[PDB]
Amino acid sequence: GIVEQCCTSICSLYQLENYCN
Amino acid sequence: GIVEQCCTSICSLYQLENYCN
Amino acid sequence: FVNQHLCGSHLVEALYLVCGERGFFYTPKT
Amino acid sequence: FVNQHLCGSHLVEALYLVCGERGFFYTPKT
Ligand code: NA
Repeated sequence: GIVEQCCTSICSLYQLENYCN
Repeated sequence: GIVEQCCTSICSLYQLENYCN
Repeated sequence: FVNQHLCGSHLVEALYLVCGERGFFYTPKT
Repeated sequence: FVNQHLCGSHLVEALYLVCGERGFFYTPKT
């Protein structure tokens, strides 16, 4: 999930935007 | 929605918790 | 912190603190 | 601000800024 992708590893815009409504 | 209940009017715990997963 | 007007990042922050490990949804256009 | 490690409130803040009027969901236990 987001924590694995953005906290434990380096985040990306690409990943963040997957969690926008 | 949440903005109406918590930003434009005074928020509550009760209201906030309705938006927890 | 919760019984006040909470807007923008302030509201997000309150959700984060209250909801904890549950997480939350922020859907301002509702 | 986005191409870094972002945890906790820092991650929530990034979501808030990126997603704007769309809003977002924060579901840390996934
Ligand atoms: Na959601």
